[PDB]
Amino acid sequence: SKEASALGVQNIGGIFIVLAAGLVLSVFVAVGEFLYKSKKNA
Amino acid sequence: MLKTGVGVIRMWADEGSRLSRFRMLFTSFVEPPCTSSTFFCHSNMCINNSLVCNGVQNCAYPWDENHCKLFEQITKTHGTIIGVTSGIVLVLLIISILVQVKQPRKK
Amino acid sequence: LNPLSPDIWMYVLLACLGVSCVLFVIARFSPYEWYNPHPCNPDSDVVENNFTLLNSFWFGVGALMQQGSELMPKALSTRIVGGIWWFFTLIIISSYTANLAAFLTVERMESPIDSADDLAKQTKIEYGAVEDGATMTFFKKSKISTYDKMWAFMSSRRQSVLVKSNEEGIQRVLTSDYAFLMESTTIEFVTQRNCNLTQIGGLIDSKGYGVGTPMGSPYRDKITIAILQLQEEGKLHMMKEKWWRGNGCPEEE
Amino acid sequence: TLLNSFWFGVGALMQQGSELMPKALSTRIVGGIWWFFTLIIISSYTANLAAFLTVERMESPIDSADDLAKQTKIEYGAVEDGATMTFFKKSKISTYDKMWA
Amino acid sequence: LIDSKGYGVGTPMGSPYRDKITIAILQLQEEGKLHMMKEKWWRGNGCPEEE
Amino acid sequence: AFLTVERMESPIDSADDLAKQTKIEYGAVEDGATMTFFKKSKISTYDKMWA
Repeated sequence: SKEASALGVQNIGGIFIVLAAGLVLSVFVAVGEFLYKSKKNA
Repeated sequence: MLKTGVGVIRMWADEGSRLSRFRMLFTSFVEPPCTSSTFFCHSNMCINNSLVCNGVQNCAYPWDENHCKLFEQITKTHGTIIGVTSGIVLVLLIISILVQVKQPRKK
Repeated sequence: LNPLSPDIWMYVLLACLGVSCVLFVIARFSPYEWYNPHPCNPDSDVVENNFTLLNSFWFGVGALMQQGSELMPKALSTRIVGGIWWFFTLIIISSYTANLAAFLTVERMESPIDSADDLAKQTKIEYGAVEDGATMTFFKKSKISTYDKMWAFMSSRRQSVLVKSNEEGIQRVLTSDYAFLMESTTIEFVTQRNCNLTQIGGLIDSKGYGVGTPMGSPYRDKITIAILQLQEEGKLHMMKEKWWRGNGCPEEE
Repeated sequence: TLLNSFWFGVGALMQQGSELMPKALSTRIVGGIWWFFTLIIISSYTANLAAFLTVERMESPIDSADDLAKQTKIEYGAVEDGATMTFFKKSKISTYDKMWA
Repeated sequence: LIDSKGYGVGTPMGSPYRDKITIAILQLQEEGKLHMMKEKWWRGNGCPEEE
Repeated sequence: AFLTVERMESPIDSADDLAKQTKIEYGAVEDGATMTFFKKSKISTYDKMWA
């Protein structure tokens, strides 16, 4: 009985990593779609 | 405990000069009961001239040099570093966002 | 705030804000969000997106809140970033509730000491007594495994914790943890001379208060019958009241 | 209105939300702060009930003779001719008299 | 507890074993076998697992 | 509640586990010096399981 343990990044880091991955994929697919629409319109 | 006020410590060695160590401490004023100048640690052990919290186990039990008693959130190993960098990223992003807050309109 | 370390909270908020900026720069810079306004719309030409800074920020907040939002993100980019955001939120709040469950339950299930053996299984809260005050001596001659190991621990400490004076140990217990084994009577007196101090467990030992008389004593049996009377009257219970119960009920807070 | 703002508050305390959402920034402050408090509450409650449901510290209402000597819903007992009745006869003392009577 | 009574041994007035048994009882209590045998013949199975 | 009870509970790995425990039952080829050892044992845990 010692488990008075505040959760810290050492036990929760993964969500931030997933966050950065999502951000980069967002940039990727967003510019891909914008240029796709620009090329299709022309 | 010395009953008198003058101490006598003799040591004998006989080609045993390497006798590991005799390393000990003597305390004054072990004699008087409490007065403001002094400090109580044990029964009739008010001794203090200055030895209140002198960084040495200055009494029989730890009583004298012994447990006398927003910047922390700043002092992080690298959480402070990447946190303030993230705040910088935030500020720049806000700078960018206010533009399209104020600049564009409908078609 | 306790279940979460005083860092993630700030990480939480900054992630919220950065995500929000990402969201809005996605929406107002997007080939899709621009929208025909009229409910019955015959291909108008005043189309626009439907995101503000205020809207996207509060939407991010609300999804972080598990209370929905007002904007319905539509395109691929906004939907994928919002999906990641929702994932962030659910995992964080789930973890939060798990941890708070952890604290409250690990608290509730603690069992504060209530018996001498239980103290023996304990390690942090120290043992001891007034040295050689016939008390630890009983432990010295003790045969009970609980008391055997209690004396073993005291021999381990061996003036590490063996107070010389009753009051000195009283201060020790007041300022820290301690066991401070000593006679019941003074204990109830002190406890009802004070607070913060509790009787714990039963009477580990049993001793009596008689009257001393020489071998030659006719008064022995006479005074014993006198005290049998006084006890059977409860009159000595009454005088206990006088000296403890009378002055041992000023302090029930 | 008063009616619908009230309805929003109550339905928001529980986790469903209303569609009288704040259209303006000022009212959104209230909306957000309210959301925060309610989430604090519901999560806290679930935690604490989980705490009881798996530890279940049973409690005894009574822990002293005087304690049940003052209530009445629990019946005492003693053996007939039991010396218990004799000592409790002639109670002589503060509270045992009420119980004996 | 509420009262305070003890149990003794049956002896008439002035029987020779009286002080001889007071001292023996004191000694046996001092070595505490009183406790051990009382526990042994009042032990029983003990509390099972209420967990 | 179920999951925390399940993870919390513990599979036994010691003789004293059996000593405290009561649900499951011991076993020994009686008179193979096994139970003789236990009854001749003066170890309180083996003593109590032997009893």
